[PDB]
Amino acid sequence: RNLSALKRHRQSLKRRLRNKAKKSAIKTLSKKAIQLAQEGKAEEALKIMRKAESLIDKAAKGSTLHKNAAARRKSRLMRKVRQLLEAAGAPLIGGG
Amino acid sequence: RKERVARLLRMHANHREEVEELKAGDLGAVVGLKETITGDTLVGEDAPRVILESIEVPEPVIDVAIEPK
Amino acid sequence: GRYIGPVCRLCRREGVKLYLKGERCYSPKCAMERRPYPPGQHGQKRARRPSDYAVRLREKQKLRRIYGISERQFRNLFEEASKKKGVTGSVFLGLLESRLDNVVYRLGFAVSRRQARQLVRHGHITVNGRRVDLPSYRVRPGDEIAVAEKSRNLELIRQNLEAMKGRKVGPWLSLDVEGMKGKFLRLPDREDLALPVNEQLVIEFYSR
Amino acid sequence: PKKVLTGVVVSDKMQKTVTVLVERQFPHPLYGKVIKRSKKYLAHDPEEKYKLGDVVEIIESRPISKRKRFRVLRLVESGRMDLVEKYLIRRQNYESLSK
Amino acid sequence: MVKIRLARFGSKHNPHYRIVVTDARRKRDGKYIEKIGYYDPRKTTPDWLKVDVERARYWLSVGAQPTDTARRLLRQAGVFRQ
RNA sequence: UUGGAGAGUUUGAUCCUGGCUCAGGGUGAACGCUGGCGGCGUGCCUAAGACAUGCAAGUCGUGCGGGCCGCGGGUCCGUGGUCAGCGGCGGACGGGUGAGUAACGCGUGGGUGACCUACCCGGAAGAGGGGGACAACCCGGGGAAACUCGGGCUAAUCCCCCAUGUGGACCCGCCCCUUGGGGUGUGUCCAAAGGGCUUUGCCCGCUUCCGGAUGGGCCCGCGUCCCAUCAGCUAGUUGGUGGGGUAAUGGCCCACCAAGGCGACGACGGGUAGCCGGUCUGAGAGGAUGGCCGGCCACAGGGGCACUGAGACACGGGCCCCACUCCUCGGGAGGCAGCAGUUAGGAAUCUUCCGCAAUGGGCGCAAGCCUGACGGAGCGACGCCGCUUGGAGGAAGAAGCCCUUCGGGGUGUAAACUCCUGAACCCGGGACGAAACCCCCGACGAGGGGACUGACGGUACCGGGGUAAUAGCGCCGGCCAACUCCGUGCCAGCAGCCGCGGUAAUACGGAGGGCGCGAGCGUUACCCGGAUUCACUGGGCGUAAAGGGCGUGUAGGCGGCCUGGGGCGUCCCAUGUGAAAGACCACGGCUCAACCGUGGGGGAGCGUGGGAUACGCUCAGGCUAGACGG
RNA sequence: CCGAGGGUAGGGCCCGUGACUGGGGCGGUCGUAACAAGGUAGCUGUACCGGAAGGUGCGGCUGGA
Ligand code: SF4
Ligand SMILES: [Mg+2]
Ligand SMILES: [Mg+2]
Ligand SMILES: [Mg+2]
Ligand SMILES: [Mg+2]
Ligand SMILES: [Mg+2]
Ligand SMILES: [Mg+2]
Ligand SMILES: [Mg+2]
Ligand SMILES: [Mg+2]
Ligand SMILES: [Mg+2]
Ligand SMILES: [Mg+2]
Ligand SMILES: [Mg+2]
Ligand SMILES: [Mg+2]
Ligand SMILES: [Mg+2]
Ligand SMILES: [Mg+2]
Ligand SMILES: [Mg+2]
Ligand SMILES: [Mg+2]
Ligand SMILES: [Mg+2]
Ligand SMILES: [Mg+2]
Ligand SMILES: [Mg+2]
Ligand SMILES: [Mg+2]
Ligand SMILES: [Mg+2]
Ligand SMILES: [Mg+2]
Ligand SMILES: [Mg+2]
Ligand SMILES: [Mg+2]
Ligand SMILES: [Mg+2]
Ligand SMILES: [Mg+2]
Ligand SMILES: [Mg+2]
Ligand SMILES: [Mg+2]
Ligand SMILES: [Mg+2]
Ligand SMILES: [Mg+2]
Ligand SMILES: [Mg+2]
Ligand SMILES: [Mg+2]
Ligand SMILES: [Mg+2]
Ligand SMILES: [Mg+2]
Ligand SMILES: [Mg+2]
Ligand SMILES: [Mg+2]
Ligand SMILES: [Mg+2]
Ligand SMILES: [Mg+2]
Ligand SMILES: [Mg+2]
Ligand SMILES: [Mg+2]
Ligand SMILES: [Mg+2]
Ligand SMILES: [Mg+2]
Ligand SMILES: [Mg+2]
Ligand SMILES: [Mg+2]
Ligand SMILES: [Mg+2]
Ligand SMILES: [Mg+2]
Ligand SMILES: [Mg+2]
Ligand SMILES: [Mg+2]
Ligand SMILES: [Mg+2]
Ligand SMILES: [Mg+2]
Ligand SMILES: [Mg+2]
Ligand SMILES: [Mg+2]
Ligand SMILES: [Mg+2]
Ligand SMILES: [Mg+2]
Ligand SMILES: [Mg+2]
Ligand SMILES: [Mg+2]
Ligand SMILES: [Mg+2]
Ligand SMILES: [Mg+2]
Ligand SMILES: [Mg+2]
Ligand SMILES: [Mg+2]
Ligand SMILES: [Mg+2]
Ligand SMILES: [Mg+2]
Ligand SMILES: [Mg+2]
Ligand SMILES: [Mg+2]
Ligand SMILES: [Mg+2]
Ligand SMILES: [Mg+2]
Ligand SMILES: [Mg+2]
Ligand SMILES: [Mg+2]
Ligand SMILES: [Mg+2]
Ligand SMILES: [Mg+2]
Ligand SMILES: [Mg+2]
Ligand SMILES: [Mg+2]
Ligand SMILES: [Mg+2]
Ligand SMILES: [Mg+2]
Ligand SMILES: [Mg+2]
Ligand SMILES: [Mg+2]
Ligand SMILES: [Mg+2]
Ligand SMILES: [Mg+2]
Ligand SMILES: [Mg+2]
Ligand SMILES: [Mg+2]
Ligand SMILES: [Mg+2]
Ligand SMILES: [Mg+2]
Ligand SMILES: [Mg+2]
Ligand SMILES: [Mg+2]
Ligand SMILES: [Mg+2]
Ligand SMILES: [Mg+2]
Ligand SMILES: [Mg+2]
Ligand SMILES: [Mg+2]
Ligand SMILES: [Mg+2]
Ligand SMILES: [Mg+2]
Ligand SMILES: [Mg+2]
Ligand SMILES: [Mg+2]
Ligand SMILES: [Mg+2]
Ligand SMILES: [Mg+2]
Ligand SMILES: [Mg+2]
Ligand SMILES: [Mg+2]
Ligand SMILES: [Mg+2]
Ligand SMILES: [Mg+2]
Ligand SMILES: [Mg+2]
Ligand SMILES: [Mg+2]
Ligand SMILES: [Mg+2]
Ligand SMILES: [Mg+2]
Ligand SMILES: [Mg+2]
Ligand SMILES: [Mg+2]
Repeated sequence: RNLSALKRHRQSLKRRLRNKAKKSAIKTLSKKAIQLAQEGKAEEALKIMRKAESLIDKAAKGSTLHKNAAARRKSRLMRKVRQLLEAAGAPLIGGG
Repeated sequence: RKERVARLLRMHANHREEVEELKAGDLGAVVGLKETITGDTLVGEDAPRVILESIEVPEPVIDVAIEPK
Repeated sequence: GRYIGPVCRLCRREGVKLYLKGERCYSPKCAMERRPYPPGQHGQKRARRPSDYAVRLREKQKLRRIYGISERQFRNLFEEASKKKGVTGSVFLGLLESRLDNVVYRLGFAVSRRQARQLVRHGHITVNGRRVDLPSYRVRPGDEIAVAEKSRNLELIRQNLEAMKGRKVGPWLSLDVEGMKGKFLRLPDREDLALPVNEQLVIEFYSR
Repeated sequence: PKKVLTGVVVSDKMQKTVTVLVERQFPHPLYGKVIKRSKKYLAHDPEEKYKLGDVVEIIESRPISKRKRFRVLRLVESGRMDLVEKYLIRRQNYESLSK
Repeated sequence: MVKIRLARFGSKHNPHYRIVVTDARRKRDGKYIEKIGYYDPRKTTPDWLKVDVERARYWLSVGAQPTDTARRLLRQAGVFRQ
């Protein structure tokens, strides 16, 4: 029968929603970008990769991703996109 | 035996009223006690350790045996 | 607190005039003179051969009863001794004697330690012009054992100070009379003091 | 320092990993007498070059797997299959300590 | 943040602090980082303060902040004099 | 070289073996009889049973917009109370408990090229532009409450995009360096937020990056209880390749390949237990213990779970299942192992107190607000320490009582009695703990100066006056200190071991006397001791308990004389670590002590470097006295 | 998918309890096995028998003659 505890709880839910929201789009984009590398679609990959790349670090700005996290995400997005394209090359534009 | 007198209550028709004292010639109920039974005198701590007049009368009239099966 | 009861009986059991009564001790009216056997119904009974425990027991109560002190406090002093450097028995008598209330008696301010203890507990004494009433004040080399100078105009310090103008406080003490003071200069040597006490029998007791 | 230790390879039947048995000696804390005791270390051999007999030094390293926390440092001696028996003949002997 | 404050010792009605460096979120009288000198608010002996001013500077430099009465006995024996 | 005592009981008697028993020290104690003062400690060991009631975490108007109360005057603006709300930081600290846990949990020493750290502090750069959502409040359903719902307007240090890129991040390459450490080049990727006053500048804020500081996470060696009448265990099992997950290594999780991993140096299983600093005992070695205090861990009625966050899988946050309880038909409510308190269990364990004055924590610029942390107070001989119930004189010795050979003996200078002091009380004064935060000069800095504030507390202590003023408990055959008379008559009873009681009991019960302790004395429980009776120190086996019925041999333990290399053990010096409290030595504060403060001395043990080589070890040669052979 | 836990079924260990029964300890009835060559030397492992102690066979031991 008291608090501003519930005020905190109140907040977290608003927060949670946002972390979850950005988090989704990253996965969705990374996966999408990666997907394109398995067919490549060299241009289109990087373009998305770029957008993935960016949405990643962007989320590391707040309480959503740790820096070392976003650092890992990109580190793997990247390796994956380049390596797939190693099967039938043509890297243009740029992200590597 | 010594005994702490925590709270003092008057019992009304509908509610229990707390009261900080209970003067002489009056009745009420004290919360806190632990060893006190009925017909037991009770004195403030630094006072004459008098024992009130007891009471005393009738011896039981009917007798029944009980067997612990 | 202290022993407080019939005190001659102490001496009569112990087979040694302990000079507890002070003023009376030297009188032919002391008890040890008229009957120097043990107190109670069985003294004139031809005494029986004493065990080693007894022998050290009796020896111990002897020392203890002298300084008129609680077996608690006695033992704790004694323990301090053993752990303290060098010769236990000596350092014992030392600390036993470095205690206040008994000083006051050594300096004849009062007749007996009993009377002394009273004097000390009553504020009638001061070490160093600070008023001190605790009879267990271990006095240390360098202390000024005053009489309270507001206690000065008092029939009994006088009487006893008066019979103390030129007798000899032992080698470790220095009664500037008249001015009521005196001093604790040295913790005693073993030789410094004779009491009817085998300093060693007592150590052998607390060894059991 | 990263603890270095020395011992024999008793199992290489794993894949990029060798079992290194390590003796140590110390005096009995109550009875003085020196006593031997031992411990088998799962040890990282990334280039599979170590084999039965090979007394080696292994070094305290960061975790590689559950229970591999040492990698082999340097080959120190070779072909000590006498120590290898000294440990098989003990193991083997177990089949008659049952009921 | 890391702090300089009075860590009480002594006994009841015998305060006997021990101005000290320790992580803010310790018990008052719990494991400190370094003892940099005592303090006897009652003034019972000539030494009712001896800040190791050599040390007490090193801290203040690297972060350590202090009680509004840690500094009181830190100023009192001048760790601040220009 | 500061340290070491033993007794009783097996016989007719003795010696030996051997068990039992006792004196001692200790306690979070409890019980009996008894009980005056005070100081410091300390006080649910049981049901980690269940809890009534209050309280225990909030703060900021100097991030923002609002609903009501006012106050100077022209339904206005201003400002400060005020209730929320959005928003920040805190709520992960601090407080409680020992249930679980035999574990890298703890201890101790290391590793992290495998890592994170809000605030704090150093240093480098920056703060341009545009946009947008939800509460509040207005509108309207439901409820008996919890209280909720849908629609509509709205601010910001809340929310997003573009630019700026000191710098950071990631892919590839290259230089150094060796596990993912530092540099560099191209591509790509990412920053922000304003408020305030005395207003051409200071104060608090926000952004990215580097370093510091403190705090952590993860990993490794070594130490950590009882049962082998628990002997075999193991499929995420052990290893690998790839990937997910994380701040980060890892079978942490997943798919595939391999067939492994562990065990008599005790795996697996069963029991019991939080560990340590320490505590107690002990001559020591050792044994035993882990309450109070300090450190780590684990837990928040029983389970599971994640969210928010720098940090939690969060004690007084959230979700879900379970048990229980309470409230008056859709549902709701609760979680004292925080402080007090209740109830229950128990041999047993406290006040529903006072104050934020001090110390410390949160928030704010500050004033300040919050703090059952804490500072104190109350109760309890629970423990230890101080203190009192008096001191001097007072008979060849009153009365009563005990004894008696009847003469006497004892209690006993004890009492009475003289006198001296003067606990309590009565009056008068009366604290230290508190000098900072803030205001003033300076420069919001250095130094200076001024002011407010005390729960305990009218207490301690001081000063004056001032009455003789509580004693009890255990024992008195031997161990073991203390003896007589009656009562009793294997009865009543004592009893720790011997044993005592059957008419003359120093052994039962009372008395007088005595011995020991004394606000205590005893008793029961338990730990260590005597127990050299688990023997390392420091024991034994022909007949006392104890040589396997006899071999042969596995592991293991042990191993002749000489020379040499190593230096693993072992010895030595250096160095780091070995927190604080404790213990020890010194001094010092409370009148003393208990209590407490300051300084000193450190050791084992482990890390690191240097050194020695005799003994043991290993390696290398030689020997023939052991051993085998001809 | 995993998942508190609920449920079905079969196992392992522990503890309590149970008509009755087995001996063990503690506080009259039968005989006389042992202790003296104990009146048959004693003891022994085993075996068969016997109200009971025990007796007897076979071997062993001397701690017997
Ligand atoms: S007087 Fe005699 S009997 Fe009384 S004490 Fe002085 S010495 Fe002993
Ligand atoms: Mg999708
Ligand atoms: Mg997060
Ligand atoms: Mg981040
Ligand atoms: Mg006077
Ligand atoms: Mg002793
Ligand atoms: Mg691996
Ligand atoms: Mg002894
Ligand atoms: Mg006997
Ligand atoms: Mg016999
Ligand atoms: Mg006999
Ligand atoms: Mg014996
Ligand atoms: Mg002893
Ligand atoms: Mg009692
Ligand atoms: Mg007090
Ligand atoms: Mg108290
Ligand atoms: Mg409890
Ligand atoms: Mg306990
Ligand atoms: Mg309630
Ligand atoms: Mg508000
Ligand atoms: Mg927080
Ligand atoms: Mg536990
Ligand atoms: Mg286990
Ligand atoms: Mg371990
Ligand atoms: Mg460790
Ligand atoms: Mg935070
Ligand atoms: Mg707007
Ligand atoms: Mg940008
Ligand atoms: Mg798998
Ligand atoms: Mg991997
Ligand atoms: Mg990885
Ligand atoms: Mg696993
Ligand atoms: Mg892997
Ligand atoms: Mg397979
Ligand atoms: Mg082992
Ligand atoms: Mg269990
Ligand atoms: Mg437990
Ligand atoms: Mg011993
Ligand atoms: Mg603790
Ligand atoms: Mg749990
Ligand atoms: Mg839970
Ligand atoms: Mg509970
Ligand atoms: Mg729960
Ligand atoms: Mg919480
Ligand atoms: Mg929770
Ligand atoms: Mg937890
Ligand atoms: Mg709670
Ligand atoms: Mg409570
Ligand atoms: Mg009860
Ligand atoms: Mg209570
Ligand atoms: Mg309390
Ligand atoms: Mg406060
Ligand atoms: Mg404060
Ligand atoms: Mg309060
Ligand atoms: Mg007391
Ligand atoms: Mg006392
Ligand atoms: Mg006469
Ligand atoms: Mg008489
Ligand atoms: Mg007479
Ligand atoms: Mg007298
Ligand atoms: Mg008078
Ligand atoms: Mg003051
Ligand atoms: Mg100014
Ligand atoms: Mg007064
Ligand atoms: Mg006075
Ligand atoms: Mg009198
Ligand atoms: Mg006694
Ligand atoms: Mg005795
Ligand atoms: Mg005797
Ligand atoms: Mg007679
Ligand atoms: Mg009778
Ligand atoms: Mg008796
Ligand atoms: Mg008699
Ligand atoms: Mg007789
Ligand atoms: Mg008697
Ligand atoms: Mg007796
Ligand atoms: Mg014992
Ligand atoms: Mg022993
Ligand atoms: Mg034994
Ligand atoms: Mg031995
Ligand atoms: Mg023996
Ligand atoms: Mg025999
Ligand atoms: Mg033989
Ligand atoms: Mg056999
Ligand atoms: Mg061999
Ligand atoms: Mg040799
Ligand atoms: Mg050998
Ligand atoms: Mg060496
Ligand atoms: Mg220490
Ligand atoms: Mg002093
Ligand atoms: Mg010290
Ligand atoms: Mg050779
Ligand atoms: Mg399941
Ligand atoms: Mg199940
Ligand atoms: Mg269910
Ligand atoms: Mg059964
Ligand atoms: Mg016969
Ligand atoms: Mg015969
Ligand atoms: Mg026969
Ligand atoms: Mg015979
Ligand atoms: Mg036969
Ligand atoms: Mg028959
Ligand atoms: Mg027959
Ligand atoms: Mg025969
Ligand atoms: Mg014979």
